[PDB]
Amino acid sequence: GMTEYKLVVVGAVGVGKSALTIQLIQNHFVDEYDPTIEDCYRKQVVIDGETCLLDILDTAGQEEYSAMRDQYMRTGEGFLCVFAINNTKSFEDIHHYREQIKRVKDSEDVPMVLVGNKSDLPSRTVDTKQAQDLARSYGIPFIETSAKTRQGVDDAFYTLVREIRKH
Ligand SMILES: Nc1nc2c(ncn2[C@@H]2O[C@H](COP(=O)(O)OP(=O)(O)O)[C@@H](O)[C@H]2O)c(=O)[nH]1
Ligand SMILES: C[C@]1(c2nc(-c3ccc(N)cc3)no2)CCCc2sc(N)c(C#N)c21
Ligand SMILES: *SCc1nc2ccccc2[nH]1
Ligand SMILES: [Mg+2]
Repeated sequence: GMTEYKLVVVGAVGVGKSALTIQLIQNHFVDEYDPTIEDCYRKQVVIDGETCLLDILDTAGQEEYSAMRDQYMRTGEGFLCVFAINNTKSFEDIHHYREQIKRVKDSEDVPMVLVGNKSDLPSRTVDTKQAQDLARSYGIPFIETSAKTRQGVDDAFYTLVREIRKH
């Protein structure tokens, strides 16, 4: 029976969650993609010699702490916590996203990967060392990515699948 992996891509609006997901599924960089549209994607892949189905939720829209929104995010098995390396607030917001995940999953060891997106941009404001240290404190991997060039994209999602398998 082919295993399905439910991944949820989270992070501040504009960090590149939609661009990262479309790059993984369709292998192209979409410049303009409505910031309010939330959608699901599927991709069958082989990871470490095992065929599996990725079911990815590309989150969007306003902040909502309803019983229903909490139960929907509770269905996620692994979370890609994305920030943009050229926006310090998106990086500081990561503390909030992790605490919300920890709260709804009622667990301190939820499969998760920290992702620094837009590594193609020269206007960096978040130091790789600062991100690596935050990831160490949480005990999770840190993958730098660029949805524009495809740097680290397969690596970000496949790393999250491996975190779920071990868990
Ligand atoms: N240079 C660069 N721009 C990116 C990258 N990823 C996303 N963008 C741009 O950042 C903006 C927001 O991307 P989007 O995927 O809509 O972000 P979301 O709100 O997190 O889904 C768009 O103009 C994208 O083209 C990246 O890795 N590099
Ligand atoms: C999706 C997510 C979340 N989104 C936000 C957020 C913050 C600010 C803005 N502007 C937009 C969204 N903070 O956490 C993370 C995963 C776990 C849960 S549980 C739940 N009810 C969530 C919601 N909403 C969440
Ligand atoms: S829209 C189908 C769907 N719902 C999800 C929740 C969490 C992770 C992936 C998902 N896909
Ligand atoms: Mg989006």
